[PDB]
Amino acid sequence: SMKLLVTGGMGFIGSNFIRYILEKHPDWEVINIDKLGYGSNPANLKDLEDDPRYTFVKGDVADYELVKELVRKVDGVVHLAAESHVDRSISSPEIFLHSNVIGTYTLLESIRRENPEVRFVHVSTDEVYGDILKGSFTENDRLMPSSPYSATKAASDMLVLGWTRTYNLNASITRCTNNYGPYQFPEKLIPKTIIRASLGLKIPIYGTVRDWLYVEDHVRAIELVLLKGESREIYNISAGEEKTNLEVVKIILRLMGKGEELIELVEDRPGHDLRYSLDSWKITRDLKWRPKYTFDEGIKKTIDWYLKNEWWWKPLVDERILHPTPWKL
Amino acid sequence: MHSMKLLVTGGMGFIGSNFIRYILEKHPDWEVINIDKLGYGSNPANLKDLEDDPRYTFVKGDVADYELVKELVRKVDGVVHLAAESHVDRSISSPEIFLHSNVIGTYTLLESIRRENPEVRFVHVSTDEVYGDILKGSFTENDRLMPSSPYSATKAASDMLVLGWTRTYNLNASITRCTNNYGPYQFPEKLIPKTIIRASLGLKIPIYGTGKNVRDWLYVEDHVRAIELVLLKGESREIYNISAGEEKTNLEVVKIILRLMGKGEELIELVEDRPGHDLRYSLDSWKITRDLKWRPKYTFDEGIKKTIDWYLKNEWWWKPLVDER
Ligand SMILES: NC(=O)c1ccc[n+]([C@@H]2O[C@H](COP(=O)([O-])OP(=O)(O)OC[C@H]3O[C@@H](n4cnc5c(N)ncnc54)[C@H](O)[C@@H]3O)[C@@H](O)[C@H]2O)c1
Ligand SMILES: NC(=O)c1ccc[n+]([C@@H]2O[C@H](COP(=O)([O-])OP(=O)(O)OC[C@H]3O[C@@H](n4cnc5c(N)ncnc54)[C@H](O)[C@@H]3O)[C@@H](O)[C@H]2O)c1
Repeated sequence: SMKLLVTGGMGFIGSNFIRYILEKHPDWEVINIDKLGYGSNPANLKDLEDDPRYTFVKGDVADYELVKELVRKVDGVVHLAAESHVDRSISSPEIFLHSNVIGTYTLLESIRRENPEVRFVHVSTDEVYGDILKGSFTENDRLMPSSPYSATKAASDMLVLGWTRTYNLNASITRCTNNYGPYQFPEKLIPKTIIRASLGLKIPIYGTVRDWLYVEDHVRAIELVLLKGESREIYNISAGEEKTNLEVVKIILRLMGKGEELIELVEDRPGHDLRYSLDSWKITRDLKWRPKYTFDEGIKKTIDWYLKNEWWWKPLVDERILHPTPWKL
Repeated sequence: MHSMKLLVTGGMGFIGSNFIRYILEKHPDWEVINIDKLGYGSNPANLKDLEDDPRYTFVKGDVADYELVKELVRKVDGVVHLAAESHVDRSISSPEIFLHSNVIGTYTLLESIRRENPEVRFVHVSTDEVYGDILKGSFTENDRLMPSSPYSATKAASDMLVLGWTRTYNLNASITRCTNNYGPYQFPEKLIPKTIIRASLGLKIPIYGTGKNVRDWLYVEDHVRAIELVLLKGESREIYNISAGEEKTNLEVVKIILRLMGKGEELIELVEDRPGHDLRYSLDSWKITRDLKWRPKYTFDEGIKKTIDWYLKNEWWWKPLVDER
């Protein structure tokens, strides 16, 4: 038995985490605090809404008065809440400083002021390290954020490290690569590709890597870090499946029992030239974490989910996404 | 780069004041605008002697005050960011002021730069405390951070914002991380000034815990020289560690001072206190030495003698700063 406070639970990874957690732990309870902003989708958890072990609290993690009350009553806290739209972070960084930095600060304060013994897991990104042409970053390498989004995520990581040592908290930090799977919004590469291909639409590919991690595997890692991770430690999480968009697309089509005629290579486009790579040996060695699904198995499960849940993504797709020739406008 | 106008934040502080005096003294056609909120660590007397110089102007305000700082940032050619809440113990007691000044303050200044003067030369001044403890060896700019207090955590958070903003808005900015400064104008509460003052009064010397804490000691003037070098020749998006290579335990520092002052090591009495303080801090400053040719102009031996002398000759300064404690 363990009561968990999951922030940003109405989002992509948060929802997957909550469903997984309640399914694997009959006696656990979850309180989901989500502000219902960018990326949130109540539909993600509508079938669990009334499960007695689940409670939804609409609010901002930056709301100390509200957050302290929730932190006071749980055994663990899994922090997924954040603003993560890069281009949006470049236009209006304020949004990111508030949710990513102030929000994490507020959670840390509520934890050390109300319940310093609570188990805290801070979820972060592989983007904090910046790009790398060859090799992979370990948790002992410096950070080099290239956007307000990653800079604010990086800033939040630093506060967690500091508060943990200052107030002797029981907190760990996780950093993962690109997630894919159920409940990911339609314009993301993999979902967009599956949707468009099922509709016989051309899949653009600008000018012929990134590590791809099946969301459930990320979820399993977080669970492991929650129950066995050591305080004051950062844990990189990666599947070691670095592929280019063309590679991803070719595999999706194959697994959809199709041909590659849908691939339309157009002229190249800006700022998609960087490689991100995480060395996840630490978590492998210490917590024995290993991916449970291969890229093929994860994509196959992702294909099946999107084809059977048109009810979910359909309301979310616009016109850019279903457009015959989107690479033109 | 001649005729350069500078906005110095936190200029009413220990390092800030030393920096301002040095720069105005060294560059006859430069100008300085000092913005300081007059909070902890502030002392107007530090610059009372040049406060009327035509090239100097003081502005009372917080760097977190966007409307006020934006106007100053727009008209200068360089920004040296020193302002910050830098007291470790106060940060543990009440971290809020540290989040505000260190994180919010830096964020606001960064916004002023990107929006009103993206071409200004910015130097963000930070600390060796961001890397945390290290038993053996030294940290390079390529090593992870591991702040152990709210003070160093918020300073570390500020460093990260600077890196991200610089790459996002193509700014001309660098970060500096130095070790323990010592020298003229440091408050009596600090180790070296306190030891000198106590010793000059035949009073016993309070060392903390066991005084085995290891720190690199950098003469404030060598630190400002390093800052000047980074300002004028440092590369954007680069971090520069600054260390003297004078690592000593607190006990060692005290014994040195006593010897040079003519007192006995019997005045030494360890008092116990050690919450959020760390055993050893050590920075590898090879980068700045190799690229910018920076090296300490004074050894610790020469620096501590200049310091001892300054305090004995300037009681007028620390007199009203000494409390009952
Ligand atoms: N999606 C990925 O591939 C990926 C990769 C690496 C790291 N991450 C990290 O994992 C975490 C979860 O991201 P996600 O992909 O599920 O994104 P998401 O955008 O789908 O959802 C974020 C959720 O958090 C909520 N939220 C945002 N700010 C909040 C605030 N201040 N208070 C309360 N709720 C708030 C939103 O309303 C939303 O439900 C983030 O911290 C992100 O940085 C995601
Ligand atoms: N003293 C050291 O040994 C040392 C070592 C490494 C790094 N540093 C760094 O050097 C810088 C200067 O520190 P210092 O030692 O002179 O400390 P200090 O405490 O003596 O002075 C700090 C100054 O900044 C001002 N200030 C604080 N917050 C402000 C805000 N929001 N707006 C405007 N002014 C503000 C104060 O009023 C004060 O005059 C800091 O960034 C610190 O982190 C100092």
